[PDB]
Amino acid sequence: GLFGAIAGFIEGGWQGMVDGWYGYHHSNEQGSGYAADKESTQKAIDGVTNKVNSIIDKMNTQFEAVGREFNNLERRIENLNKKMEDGFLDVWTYNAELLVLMENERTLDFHDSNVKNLYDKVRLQLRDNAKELGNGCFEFYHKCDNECMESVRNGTYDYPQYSEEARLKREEISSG
Amino acid sequence: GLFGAIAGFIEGGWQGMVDGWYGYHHSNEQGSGYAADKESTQKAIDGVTNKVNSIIDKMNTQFEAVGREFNNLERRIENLNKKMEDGFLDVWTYNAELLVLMENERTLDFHDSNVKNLYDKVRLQLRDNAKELGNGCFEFYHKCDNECMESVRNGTYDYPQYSEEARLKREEISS
Amino acid sequence: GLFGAIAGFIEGGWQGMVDGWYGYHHSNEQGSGYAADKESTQKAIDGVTNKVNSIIDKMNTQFEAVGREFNNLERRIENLNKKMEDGFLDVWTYNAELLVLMENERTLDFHDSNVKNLYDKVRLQLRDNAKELGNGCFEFYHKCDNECMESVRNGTYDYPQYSEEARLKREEISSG
Amino acid sequence: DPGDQICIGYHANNSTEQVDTIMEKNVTVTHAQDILEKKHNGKLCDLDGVKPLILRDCSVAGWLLGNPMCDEFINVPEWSYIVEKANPVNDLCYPGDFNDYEELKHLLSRINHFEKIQIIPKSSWSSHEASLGVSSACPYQGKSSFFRNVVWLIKKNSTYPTIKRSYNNTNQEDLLVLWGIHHPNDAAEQTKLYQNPTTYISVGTSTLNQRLVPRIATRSKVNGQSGRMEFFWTILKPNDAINFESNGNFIAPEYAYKIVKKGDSTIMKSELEYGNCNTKCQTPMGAINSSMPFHNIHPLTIGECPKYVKSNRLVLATGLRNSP
Amino acid sequence: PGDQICIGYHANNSTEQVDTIMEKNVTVTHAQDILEKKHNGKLCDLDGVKPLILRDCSVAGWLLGNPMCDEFINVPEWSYIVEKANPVNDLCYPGDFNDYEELKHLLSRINHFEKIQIIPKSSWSSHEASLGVSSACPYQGKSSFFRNVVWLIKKNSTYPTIKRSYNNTNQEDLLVLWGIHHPNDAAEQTKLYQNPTTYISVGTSTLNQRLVPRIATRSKVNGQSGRMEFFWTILKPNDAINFESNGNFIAPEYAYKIVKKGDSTIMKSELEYGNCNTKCQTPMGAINSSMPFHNIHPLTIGECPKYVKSNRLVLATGLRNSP
Amino acid sequence: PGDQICIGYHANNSTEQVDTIMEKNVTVTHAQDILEKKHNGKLCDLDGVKPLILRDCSVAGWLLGNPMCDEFINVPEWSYIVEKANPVNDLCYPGDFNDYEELKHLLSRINHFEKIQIIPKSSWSSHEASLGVSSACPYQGKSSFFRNVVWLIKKNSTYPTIKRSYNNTNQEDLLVLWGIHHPNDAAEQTKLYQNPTTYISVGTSTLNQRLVPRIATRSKVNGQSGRMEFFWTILKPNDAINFESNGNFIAPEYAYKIVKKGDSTIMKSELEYGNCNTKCQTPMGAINSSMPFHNIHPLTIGECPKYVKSNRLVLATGLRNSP
Ligand SMILES: *[C@@H]1O[C@H](CO)[C@@H](O[C@@H]2O[C@H](CO)[C@@H](O)[C@H](O)[C@H]2NC(C)=O)[C@H](O)[C@H]1NC(C)=O
Ligand SMILES: *[C@@H]1O[C@H](CO)[C@@H](O[C@@H]2O[C@H](CO)[C@@H](O)[C@H](O)[C@H]2NC(C)=O)[C@H](O)[C@H]1NC(C)=O
Ligand SMILES: *[C@@H]1O[C@H](CO)[C@@H](O[C@@H]2O[C@H](CO)[C@@H](O)[C@H](O)[C@H]2NC(C)=O)[C@H](O)[C@H]1NC(C)=O
Ligand SMILES: *[C@@H]1O[C@H](CO)[C@@H](O)[C@H](O)[C@H]1NC(C)=O
Ligand SMILES: *[C@@H]1O[C@H](CO)[C@@H](O)[C@H](O)[C@H]1NC(C)=O
Ligand SMILES: *[C@@H]1O[C@H](CO)[C@@H](O)[C@H](O)[C@H]1NC(C)=O
Repeated sequence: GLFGAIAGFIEGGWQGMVDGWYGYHHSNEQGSGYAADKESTQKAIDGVTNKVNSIIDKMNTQFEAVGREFNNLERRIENLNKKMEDGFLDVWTYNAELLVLMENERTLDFHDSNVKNLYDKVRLQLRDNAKELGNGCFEFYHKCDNECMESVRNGTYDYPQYSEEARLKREEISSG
Repeated sequence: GLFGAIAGFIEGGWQGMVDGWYGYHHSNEQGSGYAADKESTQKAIDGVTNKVNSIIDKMNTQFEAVGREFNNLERRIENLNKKMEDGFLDVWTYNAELLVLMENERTLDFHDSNVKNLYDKVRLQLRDNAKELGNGCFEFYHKCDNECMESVRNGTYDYPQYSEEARLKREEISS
Repeated sequence: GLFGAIAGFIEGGWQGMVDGWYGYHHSNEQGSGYAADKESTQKAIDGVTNKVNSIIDKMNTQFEAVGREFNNLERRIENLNKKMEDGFLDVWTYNAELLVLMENERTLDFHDSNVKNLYDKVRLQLRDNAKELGNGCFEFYHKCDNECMESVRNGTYDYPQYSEEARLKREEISSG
Repeated sequence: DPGDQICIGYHANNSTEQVDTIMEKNVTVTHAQDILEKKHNGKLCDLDGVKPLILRDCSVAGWLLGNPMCDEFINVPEWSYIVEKANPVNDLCYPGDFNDYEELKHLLSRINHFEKIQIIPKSSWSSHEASLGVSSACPYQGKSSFFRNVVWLIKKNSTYPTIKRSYNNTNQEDLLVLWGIHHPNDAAEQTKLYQNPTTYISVGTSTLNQRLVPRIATRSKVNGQSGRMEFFWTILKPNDAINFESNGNFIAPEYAYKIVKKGDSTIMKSELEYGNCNTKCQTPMGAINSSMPFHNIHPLTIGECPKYVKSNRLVLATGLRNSP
Repeated sequence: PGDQICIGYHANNSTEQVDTIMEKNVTVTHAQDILEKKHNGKLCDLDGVKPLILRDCSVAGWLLGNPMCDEFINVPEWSYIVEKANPVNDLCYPGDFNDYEELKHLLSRINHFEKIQIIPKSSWSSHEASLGVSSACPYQGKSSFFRNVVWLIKKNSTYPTIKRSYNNTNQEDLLVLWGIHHPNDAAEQTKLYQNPTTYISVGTSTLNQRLVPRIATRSKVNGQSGRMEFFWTILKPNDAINFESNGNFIAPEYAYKIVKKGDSTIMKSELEYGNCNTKCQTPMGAINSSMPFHNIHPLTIGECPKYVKSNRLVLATGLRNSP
Repeated sequence: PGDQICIGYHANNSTEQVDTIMEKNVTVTHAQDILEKKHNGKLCDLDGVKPLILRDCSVAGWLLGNPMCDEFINVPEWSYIVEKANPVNDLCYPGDFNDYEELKHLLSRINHFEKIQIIPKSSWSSHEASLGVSSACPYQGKSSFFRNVVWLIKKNSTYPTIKRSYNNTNQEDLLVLWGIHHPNDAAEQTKLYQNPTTYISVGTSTLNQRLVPRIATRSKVNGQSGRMEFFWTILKPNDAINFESNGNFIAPEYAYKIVKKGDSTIMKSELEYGNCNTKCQTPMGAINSSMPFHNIHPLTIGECPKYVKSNRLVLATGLRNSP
């Protein structure tokens, strides 16, 4: 994908996460589990719903064919009528098909972007208090209980609260 | 936004920056202040202007309605004429409205991308000589005066010139 | 570009890389050289080919003008015919030109995204075993022979094999 | 020791729904929305409770002129749309032409109900023979007959006096008036039927100023007849009158049609007939009951319908690329 | 605490909104409206050239010379023609105008006529040329008739066979108009033209016409059960038109030389002159705008923006504005 | 200094440029032109089938057999027809061709005629069949006439009533042509046809025609004040056409059996045969291309690219090429 998250540095999706499009999997001393990110999921839902409705509403004023009849000495205007109606039908079929193709591409890339942005949100919260594993996961340099995990998920992680413990752990690792 | 910068990890815009779309806010011993990024702002201006002109010019040869009249025994061709003209009007109204929607989305995402690219420009200039604060700001590990700030802004920051001071500061912090 | 790689933090392209759109340049004790990344280049080739074919096929059902003639007392329908055919020709010319413009922009940004994604693939393989120089290059903290370089290029770089050597080098540099 | 971990990920399921993009076809996604209706019931139904007028083996001309094989439609109730076959066998039983026929059908597309009214009684022709104008080309129950809404007048006692008749539209609705002219086979037939050799039919309203003259020619037999009937029509407005004058070949009106309800109708071409159903959207191939915004059944529809496209498939991606 | 540099973006107090596919009413720092929605509600000159505003007269009433249309006996060059939806001054004597819509279409490509007398009204020495008036065509309370044609009547109980020719010696095309009278009964036919069985033959290099009067009883329109049926042709340079008739002839007197051709139109509007000038005119009013689109009316003339049915068209130029 | 690996992208010396919404003339490493802009400027055979190039003859001059159109007395199967804008050999004797454009439309779906004699010129025993010639239709300096119809003249001061029939016993549709002569005056009517009051009646299963000559004085065209008015019909298999006339009859001799129907067209072009072959033809020349688009001419026939009014259509395939 354009944003390198879905099927990128995050190789695959989670069948275990059913209540959302994007989210987290945490693992600490108290256990492990999935938790869908409500805010990004709802923003994506709103975006996709508005997209579908906008496509449908932009096809509100498409050409509607009308039956007209002509006699045997009106072949020129009968052919003109046929070509006019067929032409408009082809134009609007092209519009529908092309819009669906283009917006499908944009929708897939939109999900990719949302995943990447959620990952970067967590990354910029944690900074050097955690290590980037390269697969979508962060390995904390400090103990991160369920309340810590929730502070990460809702965007209220307190870096200075754990910075000293993380520094001690980082120095221990770097010193071998 | 698609690129996560505008209204993303950079929470809000700056009312104090008036002379450009994107730029920097610096703070050192000599004071603090705003400075618009000349190059990226001019690039965005050129892009948006070309976009508007391209849309308008692509609407240069659109359908122009013509008045035609028919008598009471020409109702079929009168209806054909009306449907033809209305059809082309609907086609071009759709073209205009849809192009405006799609390119507005692309324009907002374009600004987002420009902000993100400027941020990454600064980030990849500074590397480990500064610490990423996570809100769009970098905290230098070395003293960075107004000329240093300008070297960052114009893309001529000299990493090896300050790398040793930054390394000492990082070692002091790690201890 | 939208993704900041092409003509961004990677200032320019490589005339020396001829067998691919994207790739690597390595330099170690055994020498230096270019190597095109087959996977990303082939993926981009497939994408661009499908795009060209999709555009052409979406212009498969465009309006075809037909010659019709009218006498001197059929000027109204003659004008209707002319305006209808010109209208459809203008509609399809607009469709072609606009689609070409939009998809050209998307193609350039697609190449940009592919370059950035390849860079991030290498970056997330290496992690702190190499130093990010900021110009598209990584400087290893450990010795990386041709087998190591090829493991980086094919996506099988084994971080734990070099992690201790890299840590020793990083500690030596940070300590002075 | 390995520290605690938090991972960022995305949804996956066992969906096999696929979508297309410009650069990639058949992309499996976790969620998608089909927006193209492709199914119909294959029946002609009532339109919001209003039954259509299904002409079966009769054409619009056979109905309006009263082809004696079209007695099923002598008095039809209000309709929602009209259904006509591609080539109805009961048309102009006596061969000929219907002037401005397609313009009349176009007018019909905006009419929902006629009320037939007698404007000139068949029994009011005291100086002409009014009950001999029948032909084997228009059989009814084995007998020679003729279009029921017009009267083929014939000379009486070797004389055809000049007809001067008027009808004033004292109704409040527009009136569809039909009449005709007989083009005979030769001058001998002209004398035999109408006595007078040089004839005309003048017709006048506030807007119509017509004078028809018979065209004698040698023609191929159609339905056994070499003569021709050519029919003409007009819309007589309220308080306007129509005046006929003729010294021969006059196919006079008897019944006209009051336009009692105007509305959105259409003449649908279909070989189907009544399906004893109700629908909100009707096509010549069948009715549509759908919430889809698009359909590909048939471009000519009537009612509250989705938008027609020629596509065989239209699927919007809503979810993300599904991991196998 | 070390020195800091921050990356940020512009924000202001703009309330301009744009729409996208995924989000409506997005506030942006800068936007550009591209839809013109205003007009002056007047009919103006088009780049200094005044339109022909027919007021209560139709095109037929003008060209035939309906005596209630004397305002247009000699019109100067025009930029476009304005006709009401239902002009009251049309065919004062009821009837039909043959190929009328084709003639109006031709008029849409003409900017100026020069009236020329092709057959002097005083040149009818064997027929009565000043008795063809009707109460259906009043002028100041007097019975009158279309001014550009002559309703010829028998003279001393005789209507000799008319044979008249006009050769177009001008360098421009000539619009020639004539007509035929369809009377009520044979008595009126005899009273007006003496001859009971009449015709009008008209010939050019391309026209080969023979009209026959239709004597019949019709509903009264403007008090008349008779009808006038009018015909026209374009007589090309060096071609001649020949008329022959023994009755019911509505003869030409004045024809119209086509002296200037160009891109024009017949605009349907109830408005009248507004004493203004513009570069773009619509039936509802003139447009003075630099915007590329407008939604006033699809039928325009001049240097105009492109018409769309949109109620709003705003392009985003700035960024999403932070509250 | 440690070992290094760098990520980069292709560059070359390509100068190919593409356009985008935000930037024009973007140099790319690879691009694909999709617009064909060249043609050979010739009219060629269409997949081995030679077109019918009428040169100085019109469709009417061909079908009626204008004696200046003997090149087309018997044409083989064609792929498309080429007619000039204003062919000089049209109706040599002036007049009209009824429903001419509807006939040309029918011709657009026909690829081959077989001429058939339906009424032998030598079968006119009671009329003069070899005197109907005019100086308006010269052939080799002598007065002549359309070859596929016969201008019948009275014989020994008599014109007996013609009653002739042709039954289409073929399996194909038959294009049948006939006409009527509108003379200049009654003296000419008597001179040519004796009978003063004449008619032509024509009947098939669908056709019910009765023509009456219009005698009038008209402008001379090709030296003639009279006119010829031509009519046509499609006679279906097993149907018959019946003619009856006591004067002014321009009788059929040859009709056209429709032996092959298919996709054809009447192309307007001043060019003539170029002794070439092609897969795609335009009025300006042939196209030999694999491009999906072309901008040569909208009216094409064959396996052609799609026409657009564009002057340039280049798709980007490679990346932005660094200078
Ligand atoms: C038909 O009859 C009605 C009355 O039964 C006539 O009504 C008149 O209509 C004219 C307009 O055409 C009016 O000027 C009169 O004032 C009406 N009079 C009345 C008493 O209603 C009507 O004229 C008749 N139609 C025709 C064609 O003569
Ligand atoms: C109308 O009058 C003009 C003369 O002004 C006629 O033009 C002549 O036409 C003949 C051809 O028949 C030429 O040989 C002459 O040279 C023309 N004369 C001039 C002065 O150019 C024209 O024929 C007349 N039209 C009709 C229908 O009789
Ligand atoms: C033209 O001639 C053919 C052949 O003689 C006629 O075809 C016959 O038509 C009748 C019915 O009308 C059939 O019973 C015969 O079997 C047909 N014969 C053949 C050989 O097909 C045809 O009727 C004639 N057309 C006209 C108008 O008289
Ligand atoms: C996509 O899948 C369908 C079957 O669901 C198949 O018919 C079609 O050929 C496929 N298209 C491509 C491009 O593989
Ligand atoms: C692009 O280049 C062409 C020459 O190939 C030039 O004519 C044109 O003006 C250029 N367009 C722009 C926008 O500079
Ligand atoms: C024209 O087409 C023929 C057959 O496809 C081919 O041999 C020839 O090379 C083509 N001409 C050109 C100029 O490509």
